[PDB]
Amino acid sequence: QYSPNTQQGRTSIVHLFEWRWVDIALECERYLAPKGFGGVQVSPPNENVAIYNPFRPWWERYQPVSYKLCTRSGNEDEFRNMVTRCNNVGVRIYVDAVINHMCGNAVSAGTSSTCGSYFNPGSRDFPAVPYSGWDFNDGKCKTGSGDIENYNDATQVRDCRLTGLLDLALEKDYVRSKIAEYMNHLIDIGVAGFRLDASKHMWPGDIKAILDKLHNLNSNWFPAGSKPFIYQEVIDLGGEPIKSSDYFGNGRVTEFKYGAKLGTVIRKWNGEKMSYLKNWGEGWGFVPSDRALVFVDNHNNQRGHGAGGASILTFWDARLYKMAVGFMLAHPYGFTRVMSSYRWPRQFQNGNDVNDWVGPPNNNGVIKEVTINPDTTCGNDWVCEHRWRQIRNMVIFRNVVDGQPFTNWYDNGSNQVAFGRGNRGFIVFNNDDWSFSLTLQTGLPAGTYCDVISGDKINGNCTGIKIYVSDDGKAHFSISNSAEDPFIAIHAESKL
Ligand SMILES: [Ca+2]
Ligand SMILES: [Cl-]
Repeated sequence: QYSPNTQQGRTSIVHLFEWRWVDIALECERYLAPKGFGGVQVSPPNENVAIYNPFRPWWERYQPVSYKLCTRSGNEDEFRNMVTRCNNVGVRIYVDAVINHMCGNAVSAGTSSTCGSYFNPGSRDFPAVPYSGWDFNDGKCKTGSGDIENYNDATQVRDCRLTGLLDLALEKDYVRSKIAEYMNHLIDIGVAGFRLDASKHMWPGDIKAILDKLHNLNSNWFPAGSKPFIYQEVIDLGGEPIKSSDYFGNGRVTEFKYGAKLGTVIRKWNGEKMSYLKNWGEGWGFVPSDRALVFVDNHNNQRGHGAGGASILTFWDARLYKMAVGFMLAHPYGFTRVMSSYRWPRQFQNGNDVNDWVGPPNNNGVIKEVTINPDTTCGNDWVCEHRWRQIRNMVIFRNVVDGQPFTNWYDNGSNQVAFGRGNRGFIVFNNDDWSFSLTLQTGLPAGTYCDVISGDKINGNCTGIKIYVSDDGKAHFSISNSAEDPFIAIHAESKL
Protein backbone atom coordinates (compact mmCIF):
# COMPACT_ATOMS: atom_id res chain seq x y z
CA GLN A 1 0.00 0.00 0.00
CA TYR A 2 2.89 2.37 0.78
CA SER A 3 4.70 2.16 -2.55
CA PRO A 4 3.47 4.51 -5.33
CA ASN A 5 4.02 1.94 -8.06
CA THR A 6 5.57 4.69 -10.20
CA GLN A 7 8.17 3.85 -12.83
CA GLN A 8 11.73 3.64 -11.48
CA GLY A 9 13.14 7.17 -11.48
CA ARG A 10 9.81 9.04 -11.27
CA THR A 11 9.22 10.58 -7.87
CA SER A 12 6.12 12.85 -8.05
CA ILE A 13 2.49 12.81 -9.06
CA VAL A 14 0.45 15.74 -10.25
CA HIS A 15 -3.13 16.57 -9.44
CA LEU A 16 -4.75 17.45 -12.77
CA PHE A 17 -7.74 18.97 -10.99
CA GLU A 18 -11.00 18.77 -13.01
CA TRP A 19 -9.20 17.85 -16.26
CA ARG A 20 -11.05 15.84 -18.90
CA TRP A 21 -9.85 12.27 -19.54
CA VAL A 22 -8.89 12.97 -23.19
CA ASP A 23 -6.80 15.97 -22.06
CA ILE A 24 -4.98 13.89 -19.47
CA ALA A 25 -4.27 11.10 -21.99
CA LEU A 26 -2.71 13.63 -24.36
CA GLU A 27 -0.77 15.27 -21.54
CA CYS A 28 0.63 11.91 -20.50
CA GLU A 29 2.08 11.35 -23.94
CA ARG A 30 3.09 14.90 -24.90
CA TYR A 31 4.45 16.16 -21.57
CA LEU A 32 4.17 14.03 -18.42
CA ALA A 33 6.14 11.06 -19.72
CA PRO A 34 8.97 12.97 -21.39
CA LYS A 35 9.27 15.40 -18.45
CA GLY A 36 9.55 12.51 -16.00
CA PHE A 37 6.33 12.79 -14.01
CA GLY A 38 5.40 9.68 -12.08
CA GLY A 39 1.63 9.83 -12.24
CA VAL A 40 -1.59 11.74 -12.17
CA GLN A 41 -4.23 12.10 -9.51
CA VAL A 42 -7.56 12.44 -11.28
CA SER A 43 -10.80 13.95 -10.07
CA PRO A 44 -13.54 11.49 -8.94
CA PRO A 45 -14.46 9.45 -12.04
CA ASN A 46 -17.79 8.16 -10.71
CA GLU A 47 -21.20 9.76 -11.41
CA ASN A 48 -22.03 12.72 -9.17
CA VAL A 49 -24.84 15.16 -8.44
CA ALA A 50 -25.22 17.89 -11.02
CA ILE A 51 -25.60 21.08 -9.02
CA TYR A 52 -26.94 24.19 -10.75
CA ASN A 53 -27.23 26.42 -7.71
CA PRO A 54 -24.41 27.49 -7.62
CA PHE A 55 -23.55 26.60 -11.26
CA ARG A 56 -21.58 23.33 -11.43
CA PRO A 57 -19.25 23.95 -8.44
CA TRP A 58 -16.07 21.93 -8.17
CA TRP A 59 -17.43 20.30 -4.98
CA GLU A 60 -20.41 18.67 -6.70
CA ARG A 61 -17.92 15.89 -7.62
CA TYR A 62 -17.66 14.89 -3.98
CA GLN A 63 -21.35 13.98 -3.89
CA PRO A 64 -21.71 10.56 -5.49
CA VAL A 65 -24.94 9.29 -7.05
CA SER A 66 -23.51 5.96 -8.34
CA TYR A 67 -20.27 4.26 -9.31
CA LYS A 68 -20.75 4.58 -13.06
CA LEU A 69 -17.66 6.07 -14.77
CA CYS A 70 -19.67 8.93 -16.18
CA THR A 71 -18.76 12.59 -15.32
CA ARG A 72 -17.96 15.97 -16.87
CA SER A 73 -14.42 14.55 -17.34
CA GLY A 74 -15.67 11.89 -19.76
CA ASN A 75 -17.29 8.48 -19.96
CA GLU A 76 -16.02 4.97 -19.22
CA ASP A 77 -14.46 4.48 -22.67
CA GLU A 78 -12.61 7.80 -22.44
CA PHE A 79 -11.43 6.93 -18.92
CA ARG A 80 -10.15 3.51 -19.96
CA ASN A 81 -8.44 5.03 -22.99
CA MET A 82 -6.70 7.52 -20.75
CA VAL A 83 -5.47 4.86 -18.30
CA THR A 84 -4.20 2.68 -21.15
CA ARG A 85 -2.31 5.47 -22.96
CA CYS A 86 -0.81 6.84 -19.78
CA ASN A 87 0.33 3.44 -18.54
CA ASN A 88 1.82 2.59 -21.95
CA VAL A 89 4.04 5.58 -21.44
CA GLY A 90 4.97 4.87 -17.79
CA VAL A 91 2.64 7.45 -16.15
CA ARG A 92 0.32 6.06 -13.44
CA ILE A 93 -3.22 7.04 -12.68
CA TYR A 94 -4.47 7.50 -9.09
CA VAL A 95 -8.17 7.74 -8.52
CA ASP A 96 -9.84 10.06 -6.04
CA ALA A 97 -12.15 7.57 -4.30
CA VAL A 98 -15.20 9.08 -2.62
CA ILE A 99 -16.40 6.17 -0.48
CA ASN A 100 -17.32 7.72 2.87
CA HIS A 101 -20.63 9.09 1.67
CA MET A 102 -23.11 9.74 -1.07
CA CYS A 103 -24.67 13.14 -1.80
CA GLY A 104 -26.21 15.75 0.53
CA ASN A 105 -29.27 14.50 2.40
CA ALA A 106 -31.13 17.68 1.40
CA VAL A 107 -30.46 17.32 -2.34
CA SER A 108 -33.62 16.94 -4.47
CA ALA A 109 -34.60 13.51 -5.80
CA GLY A 110 -34.64 13.04 -9.54
CA THR A 111 -32.12 12.59 -12.32
CA SER A 112 -29.94 15.66 -11.87
CA SER A 113 -26.83 13.48 -12.01
CA THR A 114 -23.91 13.51 -14.46
CA CYS A 115 -25.16 10.29 -16.10
CA GLY A 116 -28.91 10.61 -15.69
CA SER A 117 -29.07 8.09 -12.90
CA TYR A 118 -32.04 8.49 -10.65
CA PHE A 119 -31.55 9.00 -6.94
CA ASN A 120 -33.59 10.04 -3.95
CA PRO A 121 -31.58 11.38 -0.99
CA GLY A 122 -34.68 11.80 1.19
CA SER A 123 -35.61 8.14 1.06
CA ARG A 124 -31.93 7.11 0.95
CA ASP A 125 -32.44 5.53 -2.50
CA PHE A 126 -29.60 5.19 -5.02
CA PRO A 127 -30.86 2.46 -7.41
CA ALA A 128 -27.85 2.74 -9.69
CA VAL A 129 -25.54 1.20 -7.06
CA PRO A 130 -27.86 0.11 -5.47
CA TYR A 131 -28.04 1.41 -1.91
CA SER A 132 -31.04 1.85 0.32
CA GLY A 133 -31.90 3.19 3.75
CA TRP A 134 -30.27 0.11 5.29
CA ASP A 135 -26.85 1.11 3.85
CA PHE A 136 -26.50 4.44 5.71
CA ASN A 137 -25.49 5.38 9.29
CA ASP A 138 -28.77 7.21 10.04
CA GLY A 139 -29.51 4.92 12.95
CA LYS A 140 -25.91 4.77 14.15
CA CYS A 141 -25.28 8.50 14.47
CA LYS A 142 -26.10 9.83 17.93
CA THR A 143 -26.07 13.62 17.38
CA GLY A 144 -29.32 15.57 17.57
CA SER A 145 -28.88 16.96 14.05
CA GLY A 146 -27.63 13.73 12.53
CA ASP A 147 -24.58 15.67 11.38
CA ILE A 148 -21.08 15.95 12.81
CA GLU A 149 -21.30 18.60 15.57
CA ASN A 150 -18.16 18.06 17.62
CA TYR A 151 -14.76 16.78 16.33
CA ASN A 152 -13.77 16.09 19.94
CA ASP A 153 -15.96 12.99 19.78
CA ALA A 154 -14.15 10.56 17.43
CA THR A 155 -17.29 8.42 17.21
CA GLN A 156 -19.62 11.00 15.65
CA VAL A 157 -16.85 12.14 13.33
CA ARG A 158 -17.05 8.66 11.79
CA ASP A 159 -20.76 7.75 12.08
CA CYS A 160 -22.47 11.06 11.42
CA ARG A 161 -22.90 13.15 8.29
CA LEU A 162 -20.07 15.38 7.23
CA THR A 163 -22.02 18.65 6.65
CA GLY A 164 -25.14 16.74 5.55
CA LEU A 165 -23.49 14.15 3.25
CA LEU A 166 -25.29 10.76 3.62
CA ASP A 167 -22.91 8.49 5.52
CA LEU A 168 -22.38 4.94 4.23
CA ALA A 169 -22.47 2.14 6.84
CA LEU A 170 -18.96 0.88 6.01
CA GLU A 171 -19.14 -1.87 8.63
CA LYS A 172 -21.65 -3.81 6.51
CA ASP A 173 -20.15 -6.36 4.17
CA TYR A 174 -22.66 -5.46 1.45
CA VAL A 175 -21.55 -1.84 1.45
CA ARG A 176 -17.85 -2.84 1.66
CA SER A 177 -18.43 -5.15 -1.27
CA LYS A 178 -20.12 -2.52 -3.47
CA ILE A 179 -17.21 -0.17 -2.88
CA ALA A 180 -14.67 -2.92 -3.55
CA GLU A 181 -16.54 -3.82 -6.72
CA TYR A 182 -16.06 -0.25 -7.88
CA MET A 183 -12.40 -0.05 -6.89
CA ASN A 184 -11.59 -3.48 -8.39
CA HIS A 185 -13.18 -2.33 -11.60
CA LEU A 186 -10.72 0.57 -11.69
CA ILE A 187 -7.75 -1.60 -10.67
CA ASP A 188 -8.43 -4.13 -13.45
CA ILE A 189 -8.69 -1.18 -15.85
CA GLY A 190 -5.15 -0.27 -14.90
CA VAL A 191 -5.12 2.32 -12.08
CA ALA A 192 -2.11 2.15 -9.72
CA GLY A 193 -3.69 3.47 -6.53
CA PHE A 194 -6.16 5.68 -4.73
CA ARG A 195 -6.67 8.74 -2.70
CA LEU A 196 -9.19 7.87 -0.01
CA ASP A 197 -11.30 10.95 0.36
CA ALA A 198 -12.51 11.90 3.87
CA SER A 199 -10.54 9.10 5.56
CA LYS A 200 -10.82 10.87 8.90
CA HIS A 201 -14.56 10.24 8.66
CA MET A 202 -14.07 6.48 8.33
CA TRP A 203 -12.90 3.95 10.90
CA PRO A 204 -9.39 2.68 10.19
CA GLY A 205 -10.76 -0.86 10.52
CA ASP A 206 -13.55 -0.36 8.01
CA ILE A 207 -11.05 1.01 5.53
CA LYS A 208 -8.80 -2.00 6.09
CA ALA A 209 -11.67 -4.45 5.52
CA ILE A 210 -12.28 -2.79 2.15
CA LEU A 211 -8.63 -2.83 1.11
CA ASP A 212 -8.61 -6.57 1.98
CA LYS A 213 -11.12 -7.04 -0.84
CA LEU A 214 -8.91 -5.28 -3.46
CA HIS A 215 -7.14 -6.99 -6.36
CA ASN A 216 -3.44 -6.76 -7.05
CA LEU A 217 -2.54 -4.34 -9.87
CA ASN A 218 -3.20 -5.33 -13.51
CA SER A 219 -0.49 -7.89 -14.40
CA ASN A 220 -0.34 -6.54 -17.98
CA TRP A 221 1.52 -3.48 -16.71
CA PHE A 222 2.57 -4.27 -13.18
CA PRO A 223 4.76 -6.99 -11.63
CA ALA A 224 2.97 -9.85 -9.92
CA GLY A 225 1.94 -9.13 -6.33
CA SER A 226 1.69 -5.37 -6.82
CA LYS A 227 -0.66 -3.77 -4.34
CA PRO A 228 -2.45 -0.50 -5.03
CA PHE A 229 -0.88 2.64 -3.63
CA ILE A 230 -3.09 4.03 -0.85
CA TYR A 231 -2.99 7.56 0.50
CA GLN A 232 -5.65 8.59 2.97
CA GLU A 233 -6.83 12.14 3.33
CA VAL A 234 -6.71 12.84 7.00
CA ILE A 235 -6.52 16.41 8.18
CA ASP A 236 -4.56 16.16 11.37
CA LEU A 237 -3.12 19.36 12.67
CA GLY A 238 -2.82 19.67 16.42
CA GLY A 239 -5.09 18.50 19.24
CA GLU A 240 -7.77 16.15 17.96
CA PRO A 241 -8.75 12.76 19.36
CA ILE A 242 -8.20 11.33 15.88
CA LYS A 243 -4.59 10.94 14.80
CA SER A 244 -3.26 10.23 11.33
CA SER A 245 -1.07 7.50 12.87
CA ASP A 246 -4.24 5.46 13.48
CA TYR A 247 -4.35 4.94 9.72
CA PHE A 248 -0.70 3.83 9.12
CA GLY A 249 -1.75 0.20 8.78
CA ASN A 250 -3.80 0.97 5.63
CA GLY A 251 -1.31 3.07 3.69
CA ARG A 252 0.09 6.58 3.51
CA VAL A 253 -1.59 9.68 4.87
CA THR A 254 -1.77 13.26 3.66
CA GLU A 255 0.45 15.39 5.87
CA PHE A 256 -1.47 18.69 6.03
CA LYS A 257 0.96 20.14 8.60
CA TYR A 258 3.57 20.20 5.83
CA GLY A 259 2.03 22.87 3.60
CA ALA A 260 0.61 24.82 6.56
CA LYS A 261 4.03 25.22 8.24
CA LEU A 262 5.88 25.76 4.98
CA GLY A 263 3.40 28.54 4.27
CA THR A 264 3.95 30.33 7.62
CA VAL A 265 7.75 29.96 7.35
CA ILE A 266 8.05 31.30 3.77
CA ARG A 267 5.58 34.10 4.52
CA LYS A 268 7.67 34.71 7.63
CA TRP A 269 4.60 34.72 9.84
CA ASN A 270 5.10 35.23 13.59
CA GLY A 271 8.88 35.27 13.59
CA GLU A 272 9.34 32.07 11.59
CA LYS A 273 12.35 31.92 9.27
CA MET A 274 13.79 29.54 6.69
CA SER A 275 16.83 28.85 8.92
CA TYR A 276 14.45 26.82 11.11
CA LEU A 277 13.89 24.33 8.28
CA LYS A 278 17.24 22.70 9.18
CA ASN A 279 15.43 19.80 10.88
CA TRP A 280 12.32 19.91 8.66
CA GLY A 281 10.27 16.73 8.66
CA GLU A 282 9.70 14.42 11.62
CA GLY A 283 11.61 16.87 13.79
CA TRP A 284 8.64 19.21 13.29
CA GLY A 285 6.18 16.64 14.57
CA PHE A 286 5.25 15.38 11.10
CA VAL A 287 4.36 11.75 10.38
CA PRO A 288 7.19 9.41 9.37
CA SER A 289 8.46 10.14 5.84
CA ASP A 290 7.60 6.65 4.56
CA ARG A 291 3.93 7.27 5.47
CA ALA A 292 3.65 10.80 4.16
CA LEU A 293 2.05 12.24 1.06
CA VAL A 294 3.15 15.90 0.96
CA PHE A 295 2.11 18.97 -1.01
CA VAL A 296 2.19 22.77 -0.72
CA ASP A 297 -1.51 23.23 -1.48
CA ASN A 298 -4.35 20.95 -2.49
CA HIS A 299 -7.57 21.52 -4.32
CA ASN A 300 -9.47 22.15 -0.97
CA ASN A 301 -7.16 24.53 0.81
CA GLN A 302 -5.98 26.58 -2.12
CA ARG A 303 -9.42 28.24 -2.03
CA GLY A 304 -9.51 28.68 1.79
CA HIS A 305 -11.69 25.57 2.00
CA GLY A 306 -9.29 23.62 4.20
CA ALA A 307 -6.37 22.72 6.47
CA GLY A 308 -3.79 25.49 6.55
CA GLY A 309 -6.10 28.44 6.26
CA ALA A 310 -4.58 31.76 5.17
CA SER A 311 -0.95 30.59 5.37
CA ILE A 312 -1.36 28.18 2.45
CA LEU A 313 0.64 29.20 -0.64
CA THR A 314 -0.94 28.85 -4.10
CA PHE A 315 -0.33 29.87 -7.68
CA TRP A 316 -1.89 33.25 -6.77
CA ASP A 317 1.33 33.85 -4.79
CA ALA A 318 3.46 32.88 -7.79
CA ARG A 319 6.90 34.03 -6.52
CA LEU A 320 6.65 32.46 -3.03
CA TYR A 321 4.78 29.41 -4.35
CA LYS A 322 7.67 28.51 -6.69
CA MET A 323 10.07 28.76 -3.79
CA ALA A 324 7.89 26.55 -1.54
CA VAL A 325 7.44 23.93 -4.28
CA GLY A 326 11.17 24.05 -4.98
CA PHE A 327 12.02 23.41 -1.32
CA MET A 328 9.50 20.59 -1.14
CA LEU A 329 10.78 18.96 -4.34
CA ALA A 330 14.45 19.22 -3.22
CA HIS A 331 13.86 17.96 0.32
CA PRO A 332 13.93 14.17 0.98
CA TYR A 333 10.88 14.05 3.25
CA GLY A 334 7.83 12.18 1.92
CA PHE A 335 6.31 11.48 -1.50
CA THR A 336 5.50 14.69 -3.31
CA ARG A 337 2.34 15.80 -5.02
CA VAL A 338 2.32 18.75 -7.37
CA MET A 339 -0.88 20.80 -7.79
CA SER A 340 -2.31 21.83 -11.18
CA SER A 341 -5.25 24.21 -11.15
CA TYR A 342 -7.53 26.53 -13.00
CA ARG A 343 -8.08 30.22 -12.47
CA TRP A 344 -11.33 31.48 -11.07
CA PRO A 345 -12.60 34.96 -10.30
CA ARG A 346 -11.49 35.41 -6.71
CA GLN A 347 -13.65 37.93 -4.88
CA PHE A 348 -12.72 38.64 -1.29
CA GLN A 349 -15.47 40.00 0.91
CA ASN A 350 -14.66 40.49 4.58
CA GLY A 351 -11.55 38.39 4.09
CA ASN A 352 -13.47 35.55 2.48
CA ASP A 353 -13.58 34.57 -1.22
CA VAL A 354 -17.28 34.34 -2.15
CA ASN A 355 -16.38 32.68 -5.47
CA ASP A 356 -14.54 29.71 -3.94
CA TRP A 357 -17.28 27.38 -5.30
CA VAL A 358 -16.60 28.13 -9.02
CA GLY A 359 -15.98 24.98 -11.05
CA PRO A 360 -13.50 24.42 -13.96
CA PRO A 361 -13.39 26.68 -17.09
CA ASN A 362 -16.42 25.74 -19.14
CA ASN A 363 -18.89 26.58 -21.84
CA ASN A 364 -22.45 26.16 -20.66
CA GLY A 365 -21.28 23.59 -18.13
CA VAL A 366 -19.11 21.70 -20.61
CA ILE A 367 -15.51 21.68 -19.33
CA LYS A 368 -13.11 23.50 -21.65
CA GLU A 369 -10.21 21.72 -23.26
CA VAL A 370 -6.70 22.39 -22.10
CA THR A 371 -5.09 24.33 -24.92
CA ILE A 372 -1.31 24.61 -25.14
CA ASN A 373 0.40 27.84 -26.05
CA PRO A 374 3.60 28.08 -28.15
CA ASP A 375 5.57 28.81 -24.96
CA THR A 376 4.18 25.60 -23.41
CA THR A 377 1.86 27.39 -21.03
CA CYS A 378 -1.87 26.58 -21.04
CA GLY A 379 -4.87 28.60 -22.12
CA ASN A 380 -8.63 28.35 -21.36
CA ASP A 381 -7.93 29.46 -17.76
CA TRP A 382 -5.91 26.40 -16.87
CA VAL A 383 -2.98 27.48 -14.74
CA CYS A 384 -0.85 24.40 -15.42
CA GLU A 385 1.71 24.96 -12.64
CA HIS A 386 3.25 21.61 -13.58
CA ARG A 387 4.33 23.24 -16.85
CA TRP A 388 6.08 26.19 -15.17
CA ARG A 389 9.82 25.87 -15.85
CA GLN A 390 10.73 26.39 -12.18
CA ILE A 391 8.35 23.68 -11.09
CA ARG A 392 8.85 21.30 -13.98
CA ASN A 393 12.61 21.53 -13.54
CA MET A 394 12.34 20.80 -9.82
CA VAL A 395 10.27 17.69 -10.56
CA ILE A 396 13.25 16.50 -12.61
CA PHE A 397 15.67 17.61 -9.86
CA ARG A 398 13.90 15.26 -7.41
CA ASN A 399 14.23 12.38 -9.87
CA VAL A 400 17.97 12.99 -10.39
CA VAL A 401 18.73 13.15 -6.65
CA ASP A 402 16.39 10.33 -5.58
CA GLY A 403 18.07 8.38 -2.77
CA GLN A 404 20.78 10.98 -2.03
CA PRO A 405 21.13 12.14 1.56
CA PHE A 406 20.35 15.55 2.88
CA THR A 407 23.70 17.31 3.37
CA ASN A 408 25.81 20.47 3.28
CA TRP A 409 23.13 22.57 4.99
CA TYR A 410 23.81 26.28 5.26
CA ASP A 411 21.84 29.17 6.68
CA ASN A 412 22.53 32.77 7.67
CA GLY A 413 20.50 32.53 10.84
CA SER A 414 17.73 34.24 8.92
CA ASN A 415 16.07 33.38 5.56
CA GLN A 416 19.11 32.50 3.44
CA VAL A 417 19.66 28.77 3.36
CA ALA A 418 21.13 26.10 1.13
CA PHE A 419 21.62 22.36 1.12
CA GLY A 420 22.55 19.51 -1.11
CA ARG A 421 21.47 16.03 -1.93
CA GLY A 422 24.55 13.87 -1.87
CA ASN A 423 26.68 14.72 -4.89
CA ARG A 424 23.78 14.90 -7.31
CA GLY A 425 22.24 18.22 -6.40
CA PHE A 426 22.41 21.58 -4.66
CA ILE A 427 19.81 24.27 -3.96
CA VAL A 428 20.08 27.84 -2.58
CA PHE A 429 17.36 30.16 -1.32
CA ASN A 430 17.26 33.86 -0.50
CA ASN A 431 14.09 34.99 1.27
CA ASP A 432 15.78 37.82 3.19
CA ASP A 433 15.26 41.49 2.38
CA TRP A 434 18.82 41.79 1.22
CA SER A 435 21.06 40.15 -1.36
CA PHE A 436 22.86 36.87 -0.97
CA SER A 437 26.41 36.59 -2.20
CA LEU A 438 28.52 33.77 -0.92
CA THR A 439 30.76 30.89 -1.87
CA LEU A 440 29.25 27.63 -0.61
CA GLN A 441 30.33 24.00 -0.45
CA THR A 442 28.00 22.06 -2.78
CA GLY A 443 29.34 18.52 -2.56
CA LEU A 444 29.10 18.49 -6.36
CA PRO A 445 31.79 17.41 -8.82
CA ALA A 446 33.74 20.31 -10.40
CA GLY A 447 32.24 21.75 -13.58
CA THR A 448 29.83 24.28 -15.06
CA TYR A 449 26.17 23.77 -14.17
CA CYS A 450 23.05 25.40 -15.50
CA ASP A 451 20.70 26.89 -12.97
CA VAL A 452 17.40 25.07 -13.69
CA ILE A 453 15.22 27.77 -12.09
CA SER A 454 16.23 30.68 -14.33
CA GLY A 455 16.95 28.57 -17.34
CA ASP A 456 17.56 25.22 -18.91
CA LYS A 457 20.35 23.19 -20.37
CA ILE A 458 19.80 23.37 -24.12
CA ASN A 459 22.29 21.59 -26.40
CA GLY A 460 25.53 22.10 -24.49
CA ASN A 461 24.61 25.58 -23.16
CA CYS A 462 22.55 27.20 -20.37
CA THR A 463 19.71 29.60 -21.06
CA GLY A 464 19.82 31.09 -17.58
CA ILE A 465 22.36 31.45 -14.82
CA LYS A 466 25.54 29.34 -14.86
CA ILE A 467 27.30 28.11 -11.79
CA TYR A 468 30.93 27.13 -11.59
CA VAL A 469 31.89 24.46 -9.10
CA SER A 470 35.57 24.17 -8.15
CA ASP A 471 37.77 21.13 -7.53
CA ASP A 472 36.93 21.26 -3.82
CA GLY A 473 33.22 21.44 -4.59
CA LYS A 474 32.89 25.09 -3.65
CA ALA A 475 30.85 27.52 -5.75
CA HIS A 476 29.82 31.14 -5.62
CA PHE A 477 26.16 32.07 -5.50
CA SER A 478 24.59 35.51 -5.99
CA ILE A 479 20.86 36.05 -5.51
CA SER A 480 19.38 39.49 -5.01
CA ASN A 481 16.10 39.83 -3.13
CA SER A 482 14.84 41.53 -6.30
CA ALA A 483 15.27 38.41 -8.46
CA GLU A 484 12.15 37.05 -10.18
CA ASP A 485 12.95 33.72 -8.52
CA PRO A 486 15.07 34.15 -5.38
CA PHE A 487 16.56 30.64 -5.47
CA ILE A 488 19.04 28.68 -7.57
CA ALA A 489 19.09 24.93 -8.23
CA ILE A 490 21.68 22.80 -10.01
CA HIS A 491 22.12 19.05 -10.37
CA ALA A 492 24.06 16.21 -12.04
CA GLU A 493 21.98 16.41 -15.25
CA SER A 494 22.17 20.21 -15.58
CA LYS A 495 25.94 19.96 -15.67
CA LEU A 496 27.61 21.15 -18.88
CA1 LIG B 1 -18.44 8.14 7.96
CL1 LIG C 1 -5.65 15.61 -0.48
